[PDB]
This record gives sequence, structure tokens and C-alpha cells, in this order.
Amino acid sequence: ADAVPAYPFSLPHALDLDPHYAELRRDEPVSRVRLPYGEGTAWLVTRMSDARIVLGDSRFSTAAATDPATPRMFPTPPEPDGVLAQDPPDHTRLRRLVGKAFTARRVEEMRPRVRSLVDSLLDDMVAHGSPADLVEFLAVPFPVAVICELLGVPLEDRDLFRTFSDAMLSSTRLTAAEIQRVQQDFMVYMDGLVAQRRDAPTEDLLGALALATDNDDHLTKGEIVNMGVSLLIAGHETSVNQITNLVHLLLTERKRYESLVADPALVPAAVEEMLRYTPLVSAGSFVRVATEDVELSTVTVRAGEPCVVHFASANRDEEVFDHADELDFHRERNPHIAFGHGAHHCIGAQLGRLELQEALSALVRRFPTLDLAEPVAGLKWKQGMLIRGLERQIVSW
Ligand code: HEM
Ligand SMILES: CC[C@H]1OC(=O)[C@H](C)[C@@H](O)[C@H](C)[C@@H](O)[C@@H](C)C[C@@H](C)C(=O)[C@H](C)[C@@H](O)[C@H]1C
Repeated sequence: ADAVPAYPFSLPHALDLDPHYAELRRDEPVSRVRLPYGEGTAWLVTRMSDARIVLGDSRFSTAAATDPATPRMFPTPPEPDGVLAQDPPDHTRLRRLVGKAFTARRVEEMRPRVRSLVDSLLDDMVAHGSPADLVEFLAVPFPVAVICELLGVPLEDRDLFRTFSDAMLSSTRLTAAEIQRVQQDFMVYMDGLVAQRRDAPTEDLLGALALATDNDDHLTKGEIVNMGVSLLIAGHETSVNQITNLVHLLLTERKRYESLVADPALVPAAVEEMLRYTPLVSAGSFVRVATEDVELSTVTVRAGEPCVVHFASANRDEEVFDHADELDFHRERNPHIAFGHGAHHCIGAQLGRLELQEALSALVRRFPTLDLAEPVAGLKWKQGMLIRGLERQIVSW
């Protein structure tokens, strides 16, 4: 009786927002759409208080989304293993157990060694000389290296992590027969690595999860193994591409970068803005299913109905933010769900931020003359992709 528009509404341009989300926020915050895969229609959530419910409220099952027939933004139906597709109370336990060690305090204390890692990379680049591809020298290498340091991986065998990481991306460049073998090899190493943490303690994250005080809650061996793998992947692509995404915004209006060469203390406040202002997820939600009827403004979604939150839209909610379409490094408040919200609120959110602030602070500190040496018009944005990012980024300092 009506279109049942397909979502994604359009192929994305750069880090632009389809001008439709804006119209929906006024004309229809919660509307039916058709996701590219699965079966039936679903609810595109476009505003914050609504997204906060769909991501917040216990009456929405992600583990339900595992049904091949349930809508989704990607082709291969998610395995029910994934922590993302984990309902409580089991998920709630994973988060409690992992969250006890992945404290914000562990991440802020990593900083000094994360500063020391961006430097080795910004050396390699200055060795190459200007102009240089910021993807190659910084963004690709920096995150994987950071995670290795989180897991306390010895320097040798970090190439495995890099080999396994790149074997999981969308453009893997490797066949199904290869993906199988690298998986085994990596998992077995991780197996032995967790064993070493149990037998002989360390102080890295795995180490803290591996310890077990006798009379109280701790994780199994296979859980600890898998959490590490889960963190590794979930913080790779997002951070690789989020780095180029903030540099890209920083130079395209170069008035921005110079805002931070002027007052470096803005780097953290900046990083938050750019998280809120960047469609790192082009068309968004992992689907959520109402296990009971749930009431949003303007639409009450019924038990059994799948939903999709668009993060970056909520992040531009005209009530929540002012001049949400304009990048302001001096907002008093920044309630962005760029890290998601509620149960599945990004684990690595604090680490994510550490990484960004360290990449930008270093860039400002080492290259106040940083400039995009590629013409903007030439820029190679990644195509047909789930997470937005640049293929390439020649910069000149
Ligand atoms: C700029 C960096 C990052 C961004 C923007 C980001 C964003 C997100 C978002 C939006 C979600 C929620 C997805 C949903 O509920 O549909 C999420 C989940 C997650 N992220 Fe990240 N992330 C980042 C970095 C990382 C890092 C560094 C790690 C690990 C070291 C990580 C691990 C995870 C995990 C495990 C989840 C699932 C948590 C759960 O379901 O309980 N992420 N991330
Ligand atoms: C539909 C958009 C989502 O895509 C997906 O979940 C993909 C199917 C997953 O394979 C992605 C790529 C994961 O492997 C992780 C790298 C990131 C994941 C944990 C996120 O947090 C991320 C925000 C994610 O929800 C969105 C990209």
C-alpha cells in the first residue's frame, strides 16, 4: 500500500549523511524500511531517546537477530556465538567479568606506551618523508599494535595478530581455504597464551582475566580466549577507519587542525565531537527484536518486530544537540551513541578514545604543518562497505 523503502536509502558519499535521516527526525522518527538482507520489514530508529530505548531496554533481543530470516544490514547471518548477539543473563555476566579488568584505569595507564607507539610509526613515516600515506604509516598499523599491548603479546608473533586481523576484514584478499587455517593457528596460540597467564600471571588484560580467586566469579579458559579474539576484531576496522575519518575532517576544514595546534587540550573534546559527527557505520544497527511490545514516541513496536538504530542520525538530533550538522569543538556536553549504548555499549570505548587522542595529539605535536596533500576530489573512499573509511590518505607536513 506504500513503498516500504529499502534501507540503506542511498550509496554513501564520503562522511556525508543522506539528507533523508533529517526529514525522518521531523516527519517520522520511527519508520518501516527494508534491510538489504533477511526477511520482512523493520523499524529504522533515527532519534536519540528512541535509540536509547532500542539499545537500552531489556525487552529487545539481539540473540534473536541470529535467525537467518530476521532482517540485517549484512549478507551472512551473524553466528549466535558473537558477544554482540548475546542476550542476558549470560552476556550480562561476560560484561561483568571482562569489565572488571578492562577498567578505564587500565586504559589511561596504557597511555604512555601508546604515546610511544604512535611515535615509532610517525618516525617510520618521516623516514619515508613527505608526502606520505596516513593509512599505510599510522592508521592500519597503530590499532593492531595497541590491542597487542592490551593483550600483552610479546613483540615477536605480533605479525600473527596482524595476519589474523587482516584475514577478518571485508576485503580480506584471501580464500575460504586460507581463512580456515589461519583461524586455527591463531586460536591455538591464544589457547597456549591463556594457559601461560593461568600458570604464570602477567599484568596485561588477559592476565587479569586469567587470575581466579577461589571463592568468587571468574571466566573460563575458552571464554578468555574468545574475549581476546572478540576484542581484537571489534576494535580493528572501527579504529583503523575512524582515525582517517578524524584526520580527514581535521584537514578538509583545516581551520579545525589549527584549532588544536593552537590549544592541544582540545584533542579529547575534539575526539568526542568527531565520534559524534562521523558516520563510521554507514547504515547502522545490528538488529534488535522486541521480545515484548515496547513503546517509543510515535510508534510502539510489537513483540517479534526487528529494529535498526542509525547511530550517526541520533548523534545529529536537533533537540539533543545544537547545530548538530556543524562541527563544534567546544560543546559543554556530548551524549553521542557513537560507541552504541546500554548492554552492548562498546567494550573498547575507553581504549578507542585513548587511540584517537594519541593519534591526534601526536599529529599536532609532531606535525603542526600537517596537510592533506591529495586533492579532496581525488579521495578514494571505500566502496560498498559497512564501516566508512578512506582507502588512502596522502598527507604533507
Ligand atoms: C573508534 C573506535 C570504536 C568505535 C567507534 C566502536 C563502536 C562500537 C559500537 C557502536 C558498538 C555497539 C554495536 C551495537 O550495539 O550494535 C561497539 C561494540 C563493541 N566494540 Fe567497539 N568501537 C570502537 C573500538 C573498539 C575497540 C578498541 C574494541 C576492543 C578492544 C571494541 C570492542 C567492541 C566490542 C567487544 C563490542 C561488543 C560489546 C557487547 O556487545 O557487549 N571496540 N563498538
Ligand atoms: C551493520 C553494522 C555493524 O556491522 C557488523 O556488526 C558486522 C556484521 C560485523 O562483522 C563487524 C564488522 C564486526 O566484526 C566488528 C569489526 C565491529 C562490530 C563489533 C561493531 O561494533 C560495529 C559497530 C557493528 O555493529 C557494525 C559495523
